[PDB]
Amino acid sequence: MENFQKVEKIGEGTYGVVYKARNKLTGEVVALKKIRPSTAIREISLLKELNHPNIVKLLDVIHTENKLYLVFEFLHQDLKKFMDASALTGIPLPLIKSYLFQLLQGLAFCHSHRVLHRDLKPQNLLINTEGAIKLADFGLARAFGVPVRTYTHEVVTLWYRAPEILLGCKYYSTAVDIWSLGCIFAEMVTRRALFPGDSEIDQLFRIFRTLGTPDEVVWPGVTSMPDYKPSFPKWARQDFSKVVPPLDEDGRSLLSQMLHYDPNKRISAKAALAHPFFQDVTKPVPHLRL
Ligand SMILES: CCCC(=O)Nc1n[nH]c2cc(Cl)c(-c3ccccc3)cc12
Repeated sequence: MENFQKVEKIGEGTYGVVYKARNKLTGEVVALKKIRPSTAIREISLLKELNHPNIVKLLDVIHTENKLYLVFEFLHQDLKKFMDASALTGIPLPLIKSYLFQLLQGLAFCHSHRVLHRDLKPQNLLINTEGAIKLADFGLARAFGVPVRTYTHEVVTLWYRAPEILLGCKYYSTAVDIWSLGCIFAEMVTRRALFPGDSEIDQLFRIFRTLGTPDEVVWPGVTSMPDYKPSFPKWARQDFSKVVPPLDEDGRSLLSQMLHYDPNKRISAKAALAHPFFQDVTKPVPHLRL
């Protein structure tokens, strides 16, 4: 775009190239996303009004010479990079708590306007020096469905996918985002991915090896689902003290409610914020190197 001066290529998205740019009129540093129907245009235009402190601001939507440009607020780092830098020491519990609290606040706002992300991962989670965390790419999965591969042919991660999506459920609810956040929560505490599957079936069998193979008792309607097979191996449920040590009981209780099989019984973002785990939340600042 003409009104912007590119500074450098800052990454590869699901849909297109992400650049760090500067506006020639305002002088403001921005994140410029470039992609490549009329309904997809309407969907993204509505997101310019989904404003909250824990959601990455969609500053503008530009459709020119038959290509999509998305102007976002700039944040210096993502959670994936922070987790790798903090891998040998771990992220301190007060910081893990604050990030989850703030993420749950972002989700609660969006789910109240009937908007879901559908593809949460540490990569699309952005952090700053003031101790804040924000959700990036929110609502883009409704506009264009999640592909198998990115524009660069890179494999789209299955690690954070909810079990209802993997079983062939056509009508996804907001409970899908609560699952992904729960998986990210466990990863922050553990310093290792919860379910790092490398195929849809590997992902599904990894969930089952830990949480137990679901049945009509725990999940009413699971056996009637599109991709469910009665030939599925029957694994028993693992404890939880083995799943996320050395995390306390309040943390184990909250994670358990976020990882429930039945989407209807899985805790909402609003209810999670009322959990006694957040009794002593604070807002600490991390030691960011930029
Ligand atoms: C992680 C440090 C560089 C970076 O991505 N900065 C961002 N600033 N604002 C952004 C807004 C967005 Cl939307 C995405 C971004 C994140 C995931 C996938 C595609 C794009 C990234 C940034």
